[PDB]
Amino acid sequence: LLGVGNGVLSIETIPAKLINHFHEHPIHQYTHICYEPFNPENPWTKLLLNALQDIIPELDARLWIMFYLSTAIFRGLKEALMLLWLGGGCNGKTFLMRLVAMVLGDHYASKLNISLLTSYRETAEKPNSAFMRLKGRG
Amino acid sequence: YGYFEETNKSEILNTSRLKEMVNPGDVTARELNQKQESFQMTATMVAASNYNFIIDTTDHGTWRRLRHYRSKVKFCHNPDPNNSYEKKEDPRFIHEYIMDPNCQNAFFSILVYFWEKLQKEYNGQIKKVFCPTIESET
DNA sequence: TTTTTTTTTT
Ligand SMILES: Nc1ncnc2c1ncn2[C@@H]1O[C@H](COP(=O)(O)OP(=O)(O)NP(=O)(O)O)[C@@H](O)[C@H]1O
Repeated sequence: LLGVGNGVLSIETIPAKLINHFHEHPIHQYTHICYEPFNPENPWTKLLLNALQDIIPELDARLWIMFYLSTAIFRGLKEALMLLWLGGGCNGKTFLMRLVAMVLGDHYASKLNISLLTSYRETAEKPNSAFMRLKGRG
Repeated sequence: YGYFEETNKSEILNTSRLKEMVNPGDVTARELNQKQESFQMTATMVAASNYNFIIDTTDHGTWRRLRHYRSKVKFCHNPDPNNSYEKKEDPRFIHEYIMDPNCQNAFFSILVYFWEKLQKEYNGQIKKVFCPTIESET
């Protein structure tokens, strides 16, 4: 169950359903994005699809990247995978990565500090709010 | 707006912080007795020094962000008439003409006029400004 | 309030 701007989105069964009516699901966190059914004829959808095609040339690579990023919607246990993306610079890396976090909102997505991944763990017990950002986020 | 001064001899420029402070994207930090939070990075950066920074990287992601300019004129006492790039200094400029409200608001008006000029000439894109000197020096 | 954090130490 995923909270959206115009109700709550249920992805338990395909196709996904939007709950615009009264319900008793205990849901508090949400994103400001208003969910709409996928439509390839929407001008913004066309623009985004063309941008995705431009950023990632290979078809198989594009499909795998879109499949991996789509798992961000689900907030439960998932495959032990991480994606490492290398680029010379000014090649659209941060555009797509930040757009995913923008559309998920702060309650479900967050930028993480690089020192959280390439530095030694703090000695014994010390408070670590950077690691605490990982709670409840997809 | 944010500016840096007080640079030591031959300091090494941390390019990891460079990619993080000049970037149209979110950044993550923490204040005393406060939790983690993220905010958009929106500051114009200027650095002043008497020594060249040491840059130890050559990736396009770094050098696409940097611009370098060298000062030609010098302000002192008894300027050499044979040096066009040497001038008589006026202490008031820093002792008085930086604290007077009138010159401050005149400079603010100049900045607003130049912003309007940039908007109406290049659609707000600073990259489109033609300047051989900055490009050559960089 | 009061404590923990920060500070301080590693
Ligand atoms: N599909 C696209 N078509 C055209 N321009 C694009 C497209 N996607 C992104 N850009 C632009 O390309 C530039 C680079 O985007 P950005 O995501 O910030 O770079 P990056 O690959 O993360 N680079 P860097 O962080 O500097 O190593 C920006 O000016 C974007 O607006």
